[PDB]
Amino acid sequence: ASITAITVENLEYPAVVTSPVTGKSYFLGGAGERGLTIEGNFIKFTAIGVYLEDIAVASLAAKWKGKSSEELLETLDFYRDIISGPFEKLIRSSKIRELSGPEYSRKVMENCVAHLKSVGTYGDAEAEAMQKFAEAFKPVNFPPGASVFYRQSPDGILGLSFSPDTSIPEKEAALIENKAVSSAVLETMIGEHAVSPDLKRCLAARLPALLNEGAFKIGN
Repeated sequence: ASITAITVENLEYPAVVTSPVTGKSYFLGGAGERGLTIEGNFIKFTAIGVYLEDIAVASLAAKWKGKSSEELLETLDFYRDIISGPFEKLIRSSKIRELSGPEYSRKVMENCVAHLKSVGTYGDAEAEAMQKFAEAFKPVNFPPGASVFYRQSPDGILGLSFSPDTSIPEKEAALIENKAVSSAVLETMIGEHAVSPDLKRCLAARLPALLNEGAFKIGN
């Protein structure tokens, strides 16, 4: 029934959004902050948020209704269903400190290639996809408040969009047509080998109450 908005360093993630690209509607699964530990201070650089298409609740209901937040958090199978579920996911990275495209994209692409190799799915096609991934970021710069949108289609496509603020762009900058790569980004965020668990905790905390309703519709 009730999802709440999350604000990370004055960057707000509304509880619900609708894509001008797909016309689909998503609910906020979780949000957190990323950065680097440099010297004796942790410096925030980006805010990160994960949205799940509204139909995801009905999809996850069968296996995960009734389970507590504590149990979901310790269950890899649950996050695999989220990562690879038959619904669209939308990931928004908003900058707290200014970063060029190559600057921000470096660590993400490294984590992706690291995982793709890890699971034996990094051939020529996947390499080209990550090259195309890189190219899309190169002509971009992200002042504070600027955002990147990863649209993970369940049909094996990753759409990349860039925005000067937190609004969803009307058009996408690039389409990376590769199944393995399409889910790679989200895997590095909530997958088994994801370092920061803040988003997993957000998902574990927020989904059970929703799954109890068996379904989610925008504005009901």
